[PDB]
Amino acid sequence: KPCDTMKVGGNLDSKGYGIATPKGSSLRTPVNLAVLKLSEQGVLDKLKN
Amino acid sequence: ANLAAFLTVERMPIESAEDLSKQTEIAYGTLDSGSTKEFFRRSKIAV
Repeated sequence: KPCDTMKVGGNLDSKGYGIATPKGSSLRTPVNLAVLKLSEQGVLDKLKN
Repeated sequence: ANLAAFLTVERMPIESAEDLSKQTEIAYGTLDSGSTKEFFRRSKIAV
């Protein structure tokens, strides 16, 4: 609300949001695998909806 | 003045695939099995 704005036209580009960690972080591999697990189990679609 | 506007404008709701892509009130599809469906499944064109 107040529902007074609108998206017009197609997207100007195509890209993605990612979970970021410091270069060389110990968390890089587990968090990359978790995002793929959350992707494959449908969690990311449910959360956007 | 308004009659002139009517005639001048008349002298010069989907018109394209871009139109279909930008909206959702009008549904659109293809043959469930065909080269048309494959054209879309593999198109690298944004629209």
